[PDB]
Amino acid sequence: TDALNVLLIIVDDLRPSLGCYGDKLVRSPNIDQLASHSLLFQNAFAQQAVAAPSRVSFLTGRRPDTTRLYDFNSYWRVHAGNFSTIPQYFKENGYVTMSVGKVFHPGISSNHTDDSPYSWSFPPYHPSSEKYENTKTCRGPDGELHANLLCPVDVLDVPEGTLPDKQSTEQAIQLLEKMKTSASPFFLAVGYHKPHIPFRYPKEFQKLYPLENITLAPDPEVPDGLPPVAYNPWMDIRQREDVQALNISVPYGPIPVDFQRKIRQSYFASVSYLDTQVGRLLSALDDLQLANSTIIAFTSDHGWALGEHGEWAKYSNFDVATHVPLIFYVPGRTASLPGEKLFPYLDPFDSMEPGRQSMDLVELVSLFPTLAGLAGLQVPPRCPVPSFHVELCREGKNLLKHFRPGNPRELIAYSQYPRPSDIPQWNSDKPSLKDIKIMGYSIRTIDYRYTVWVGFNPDEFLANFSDIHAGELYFVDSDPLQDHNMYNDSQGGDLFQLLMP
Ligand SMILES: *[C@@H]1O[C@H](CO[C@@H]2O[C@@H](C)[C@@H](O)[C@@H](O)[C@@H]2O)[C@@H](O[C@@H]2O[C@H](CO)[C@@H](O)[C@H](O)[C@H]2NC(C)=O)[C@H](O)[C@H]1NC(C)=O
Ligand SMILES: *[C@@H]1O[C@H](CO[C@@H]2O[C@@H](C)[C@@H](O)[C@@H](O)[C@@H]2O)[C@@H](O[C@@H]2O[C@H](CO)[C@@H](O)[C@H](O)[C@H]2NC(C)=O)[C@H](O)[C@H]1NC(C)=O
Ligand SMILES: *[C@@H]1O[C@H](CO)[C@@H](O[C@@H]2O[C@H](CO)[C@@H](O)[C@H](O)[C@H]2NC(C)=O)[C@H](O)[C@H]1NC(C)=O
Ligand SMILES: *[C@@H]1O[C@H](CO)[C@@H](O[C@@H]2O[C@H](CO)[C@@H](O)[C@H](O)[C@H]2NC(C)=O)[C@H](O)[C@H]1NC(C)=O
Ligand SMILES: *[C@@H]1O[C@H](CO)[C@@H](O[C@@H]2O[C@H](CO)[C@@H](O)[C@H](O)[C@H]2NC(C)=O)[C@H](O)[C@H]1NC(C)=O
Ligand SMILES: *[C@@H]1O[C@H](CO)[C@@H](O)[C@H](O)[C@H]1NC(C)=O
Ligand SMILES: *[C@@H]1O[C@H](CO)[C@@H](O)[C@H](O)[C@H]1NC(C)=O
Ligand SMILES: [Ca+2]
Repeated sequence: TDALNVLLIIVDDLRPSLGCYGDKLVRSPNIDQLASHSLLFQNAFAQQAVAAPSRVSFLTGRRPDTTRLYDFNSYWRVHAGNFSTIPQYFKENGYVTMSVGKVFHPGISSNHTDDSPYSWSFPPYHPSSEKYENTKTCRGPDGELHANLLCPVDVLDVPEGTLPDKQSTEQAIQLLEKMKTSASPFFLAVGYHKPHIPFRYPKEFQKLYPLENITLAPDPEVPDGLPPVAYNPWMDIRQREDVQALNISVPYGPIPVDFQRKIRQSYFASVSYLDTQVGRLLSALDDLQLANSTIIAFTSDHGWALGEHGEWAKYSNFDVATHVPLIFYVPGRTASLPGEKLFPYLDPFDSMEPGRQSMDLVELVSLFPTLAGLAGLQVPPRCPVPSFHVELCREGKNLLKHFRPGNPRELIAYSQYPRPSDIPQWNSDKPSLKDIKIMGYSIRTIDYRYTVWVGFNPDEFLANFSDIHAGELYFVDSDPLQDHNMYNDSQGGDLFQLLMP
């Protein structure tokens, strides 16, 4: 009798544009193969659609209003409370905990040390080639180097001749080989960068998605019923040279159709590129015969809009920005134990069945208790309200029962996002704490998304639910794309019904 290892794979800005989530265009065979042996959650949502608030949230198992981290300019242990993290908890329980790539968000939000010395057994590994993503590293048709958003590259014509996710993969495999020697179990966090911008990927993956067979988003127009407060102006992508040359109007655009299809091409290519890296990682796991002793959790920190509602990037409460993939492989539980190989590398350039599936509405803040339980450790207790004074507790439910009384909150996935004003402006994507004046709280059920943009006081961290600036109500059955806001024609009977037993 032993304890199970954990391989946690986190992808930056990955929406569920994957074969195992019903996307019949994107080629993600290795992830689909992971899913075929796993439990796939169809309705998983991040608590805030931006890197640091989301990552600090689900790494401490607390919600953004407990971490009080809505930007990326505060360290929770000083700002809110000495909240313990997932890897810290495993390390305290005899695990060797290791971080590769972007797990914590770098900078102050992790105290510049990836939350050292609490979380990791040794200083995390960050791939060196990441620092060239936003340099003049994209060779154009006329032979010059540019800092382009769409950046298909020959690996032999970039600095250091590699890419950050290839480095992360290589280093993760080596650590797995080392741990096969150790007597202790491992908790390995691998944080992949793509499809986060820029779209710098091996140019061969671009051939998988010819532009002729690329369509726009189903709802590329900005909906009439979308209140301006809920619109994000996607300012970060406007700084890239190729984007800047199009002279796209601020803040509503639109992006020229041809470039919209090119963005989707490069995003899909980056996903397939990501998929091969995951393939290499999982295939190495198989060769080392760790498949029968290692939990694999695969998810993302938030989504990314590709023209839906005239939006791009995250910084939103729409499903496209909050809906994330979430897959759990549990040896001998989600699939039969394996010289059998479960994750052989699959080549997307070669032209499966859905594994277990769950439609329950779940939240990234439930990641902490789930992994702790699945690994055989003690599940931290539920948090009180507030829990600033508590170091180890969880505000989300454990999903372990789901692998074989109706509280209304078990029917909800919560999301939120701040705004500095009602009209989209320069900092509406990523407002700093002092500049936050509105907080958009969103409720997502199997039936609808209900959002209210309410007055917010950043000095007291106080929401005023009597100062509603605007509201949104989208119905899954009739309006899955969320194009027809029904909040003005509503009275609140949907919330009442949810409360009534
Ligand atoms: C913040 O907490 C860390 C670690 O918290 C540990 O885990 C919690 C679940 C709870 O059981 C705590 O009592 C545990 O200590 C603190 O780090 C410890 O600090 C003490 C002395 O300060 C030291 O002797 C221990 O070795 C440290 N352990 C670890 C794992 O780092 C830290 O001090 C706390 N910081 C503040 C400001 O309270
Ligand atoms: C919390 O909000 C209430 C209500 O907000 C008011 O109504 C909104 C629709 C919008 O018009 C806001 O600008 C309004 O303030 C606040 O209640 C108001 O309080 C002020 C000062 O005490 C008073 O002059 C107003 O008459 C009140 N309005 C109502 C409708 O009661 C309340 O002050 C807010 N609380 C905090 C802590 O900011
Ligand atoms: C976050 O890290 C910084 C630096 O690593 C800590 O600030 C100082 O760090 C040095 C270590 O080089 C210590 O000797 C000092 O005592 C630290 N100063 C203070 C005021 O603590 C900082 O403390 C860390 N934050 C937390 C919450 O532990
Ligand atoms: C929902 O109703 C609100 C108010 O009932 C609308 O907001 C108003 O818009 C008019 C312009 O048509 C402004 O003059 C008012 O000042 C606004 N009201 C407030 C309180 O600011 C809103 O446009 C409606 N939305 C939809 C989709 O019908
Ligand atoms: C997982 O499977 C591998 C091979 O599929 C098992 O490898 C054995 O490991 C034990 C000690 O861990 C060795 O004594 C054996 O020689 C290995 N090979 C075989 C064929 O048994 C491994 O034990 C399995 N892990 C668990 C927890 O059962
Ligand atoms: C688009 O897909 C169809 C279906 O396989 C294929 O025949 C066609 O060649 C594709 N488009 C291009 C430009 O190759
Ligand atoms: C961008 O467009 C505006 C009006 O649409 C025009 O005035 C301006 O000169 C354009 N800039 C460039 C660099 O073409
Ligand atoms: Ca992100």
